[PDB]
Amino acid sequence: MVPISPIETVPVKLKPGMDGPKVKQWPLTEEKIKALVEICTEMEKEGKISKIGPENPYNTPVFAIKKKDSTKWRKLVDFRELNKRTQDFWEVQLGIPHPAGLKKKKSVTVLDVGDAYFSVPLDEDFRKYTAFTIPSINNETPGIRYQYNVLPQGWKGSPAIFQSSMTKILEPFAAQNPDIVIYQYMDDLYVGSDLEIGQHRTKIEELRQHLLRWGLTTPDKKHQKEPPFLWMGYELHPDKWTVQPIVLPEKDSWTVNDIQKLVGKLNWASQIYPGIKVRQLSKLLRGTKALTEVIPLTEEAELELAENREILKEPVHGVYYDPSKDLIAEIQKQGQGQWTYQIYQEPFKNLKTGKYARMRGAHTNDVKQLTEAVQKITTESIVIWGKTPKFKLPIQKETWETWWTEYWQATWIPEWEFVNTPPLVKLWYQLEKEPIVGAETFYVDGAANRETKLGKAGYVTNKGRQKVVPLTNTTNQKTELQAIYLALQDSGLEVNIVTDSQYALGIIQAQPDKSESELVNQIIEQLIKKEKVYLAWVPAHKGIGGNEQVDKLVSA
Amino acid sequence: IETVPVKLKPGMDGPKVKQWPLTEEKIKALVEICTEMEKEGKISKIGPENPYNTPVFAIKKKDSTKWRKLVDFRELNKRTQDFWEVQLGIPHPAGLKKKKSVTVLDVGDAYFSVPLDEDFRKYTAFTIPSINNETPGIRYQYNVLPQGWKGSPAIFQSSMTKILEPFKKQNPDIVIYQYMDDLYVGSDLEIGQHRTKIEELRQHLLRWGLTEPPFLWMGYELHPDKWTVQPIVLPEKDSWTVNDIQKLVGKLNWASQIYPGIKVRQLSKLLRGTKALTEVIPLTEEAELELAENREILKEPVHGVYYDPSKDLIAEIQKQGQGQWTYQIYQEPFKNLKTGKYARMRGAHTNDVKQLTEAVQKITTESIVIWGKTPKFKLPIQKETWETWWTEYWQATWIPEWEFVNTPPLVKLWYQ
Ligand SMILES: Cc1cc(/C=C/C#N)cc(C)c1Nc1ccnc(Nc2ccc(C#N)cc2)n1
Ligand SMILES: [Mg+2]
Repeated sequence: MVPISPIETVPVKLKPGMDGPKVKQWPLTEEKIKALVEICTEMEKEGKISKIGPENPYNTPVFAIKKKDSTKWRKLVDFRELNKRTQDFWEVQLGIPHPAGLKKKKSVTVLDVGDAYFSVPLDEDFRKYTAFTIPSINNETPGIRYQYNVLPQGWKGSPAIFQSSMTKILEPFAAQNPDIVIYQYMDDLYVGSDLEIGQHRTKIEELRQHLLRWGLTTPDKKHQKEPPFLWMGYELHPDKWTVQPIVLPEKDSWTVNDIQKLVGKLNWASQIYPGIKVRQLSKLLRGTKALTEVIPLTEEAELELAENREILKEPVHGVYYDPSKDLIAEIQKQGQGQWTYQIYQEPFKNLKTGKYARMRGAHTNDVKQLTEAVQKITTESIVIWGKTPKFKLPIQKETWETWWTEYWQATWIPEWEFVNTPPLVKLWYQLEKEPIVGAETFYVDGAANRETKLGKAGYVTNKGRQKVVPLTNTTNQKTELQAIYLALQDSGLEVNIVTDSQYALGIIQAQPDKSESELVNQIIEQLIKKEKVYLAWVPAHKGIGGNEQVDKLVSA
Repeated sequence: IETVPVKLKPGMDGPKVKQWPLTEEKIKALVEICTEMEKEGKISKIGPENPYNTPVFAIKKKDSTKWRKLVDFRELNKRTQDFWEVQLGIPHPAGLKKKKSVTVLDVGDAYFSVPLDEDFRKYTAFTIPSINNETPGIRYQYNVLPQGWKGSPAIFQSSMTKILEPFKKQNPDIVIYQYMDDLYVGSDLEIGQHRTKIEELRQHLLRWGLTEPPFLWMGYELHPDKWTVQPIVLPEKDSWTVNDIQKLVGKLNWASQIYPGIKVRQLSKLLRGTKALTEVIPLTEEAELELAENREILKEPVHGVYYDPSKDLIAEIQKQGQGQWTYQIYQEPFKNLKTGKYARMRGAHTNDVKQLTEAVQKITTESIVIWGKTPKFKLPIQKETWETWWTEYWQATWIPEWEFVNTPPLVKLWYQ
């Protein structure tokens, strides 16, 4: 006998204040019982479970299930209650590698370590909580009681403990063989390298010899799995990757559920198929969540879906990462708050693609959305490659300079260069810093009655120009914006506007180019047409001429 | 040598904070640092039965080329019991901010000489992530008092007081104040002399050590006695336009929320009618007098301002353009405890976010010197922009709390 190293046990606890499960065993048919007795006798022979005495008070139910199109039964120990009572564990798999961050490999070998799983012992002190009972034939003897000695399939801690145990064993092998990579998924190890095939095979044999130190055997007859691998919704090949086939169904009509699934598929596709769009389809899901409801596609949604079908008409693949090269990210504006991007190292060879959508909110502008997209891409790139790409952006350097130097918030975008591919992102208007000599001065105000919702908006000017308009179904805030709109409408190309509206200032000082409010959009449209606008704020009700006059006219 | 028992606050579990994404350079730095710390027994690898986590990153201190591990214990710090057992707490020294020179030392390496309560160690878990999550993150917990944990100076305090005693006895006029991993050492000596005292002090720590800290040698020099504040000032002009007077009335209206007796009646009267913004308006005698009375009011301190150590400090910052930043620290609105202005934002001429990060650090330093704690910042930045970048520019060993301002304040105008 050759001594083997034991696998270190992970100490396991129940949640604070919780005791183990005490769940009633269901009755079973005589046929099911005989089946479970046979199955458990074999598991016992294999060391997986041990018979226990009557003192243990815990229990978990066991079932017998018929393996479809077969005369063979399978056991199912239902650990749901134990799982609720078991502590939380560290879960290593939460963040999965993105294919675009992987490196090209010549060879990837798959080793089955499913048998190794049963050399990982369960913490002795915890075994008692895994007890289960096979009912006896005719209920005439005590049921046969067992507990587990190994990680039970279906128990909360098994995946984390199996993975951590394997990682600990594999660490030295990985550290001392830096020319390979090793990745565990389920019951398999994937071992990749760029070695000539003989050497790669030697490394695999050395890995098998290393694992034997813990008595872990792998199957001589080599795995059936070989590239390409279907993994986590992807296809991995030795020198390229893609998503598994994206098939958008034909339908005569679409329900909420159909559309949710469609957008899900498009979202998944967008990581390698450039230019995928989902705005108009996603708009259809607004507010409603009756999955069976039929939603008629708008003309806009039909167009979006047609454009996506064309994008998806044939396979697209990504390449893998070469750490010796820079990463480049290029972004395009698509319209309606949509943005698309590609990340590459060599021209025309994308590592991946993606998209960004405008955040929900009252007002926005293209420079802010571009900035947000840059941040999203930056963070994504740090995760996948550990570095920021150089950016190629559809905004002139002078536009960016004007924006950030004058914007009230701190803002930054990392190293980038202008790419002249329309539509370009621009600043649509720029307010004056100082009052305009020779331009007419408009004092604006609005007010509404909170009960009737009737109101008034208007202006008075230093030239004696005046206007008041009566309004219905309005509010103080809307009338304050309406007054500014009137002044813009009625003035020349250069204008000074004096308002007491803190609300209106808060909006305009945010520099929107688009708004959910039609009124704010009308104001933006006017600003775009002007040569010069100076917007001045004064406090209300303070005796300030001009302001005081118009306030009286609209509050009447 | 014997551990102090430590607990979390009643009904709270440990931190479970996600590790944020790290650059290749920071991961490489951390792997090297932690390999060494593990060999020295400061940290140990942990298994999957520990589900806790606190984020880690790496920085370079100001004027240094060596990477320093920085654990973001903000969540653990909130969750950890308070330490008043031996002392109710060490009364903050009001004299520190009055010294001609204060030097800040990183004394954090000292904490690693004291073991941490075995039952508390699990709550200090952290992860060194891998690029693209290709390999399992390397999981560790502390065996010794960690840098950045609020319990560390509290537990090490009896040891520090004994280490420093001979120095204090020999130099009774030096003010020494510990905050987290920082030691603040203040004197009124000529700088050359001051530095010599600082190095004397390092030697006490060094001598104790050999009975080598990577950053103790460094020294961040402050001169708090020269720190400058920002009263409210009104323009002095010979020619006032309608616009100028409007701006003045706005500013005075704002100031009237801070100072009782401010009046704008006579100034507002100047603008009677409906005038062009650029029209020049002569001040009347009545308006000049009201302005003068207002100027005088603004020379006096704000009434009813006091510091309550039981309340948070709040810091607001405004971007003023051209590299200039204004800020105010208060506990109650309109009751500023400090105001200030910076323009000297270092090595960040085309980077707003680096400037703001430097400003946050400076203000936090001022706050520690004056009150012995950090303020909660209201930052003029989108969350996503800040959270992407601040760690690239951070040089301090503590981290304050912050929130985001999304709507432009009018107040910017009044501090401009
Ligand atoms: C994450 C991962 C999943 C699988 C496999 C999961 C499954 N099923 C296999 C491996 C080896 C890895 N790990 C790494 C690490 C670095 N580069 C690579 N590159 C790489 C992997 C596979 C192919 C192929 N064909 C090409 C390159 N793989
Ligand atoms: Mg009014």
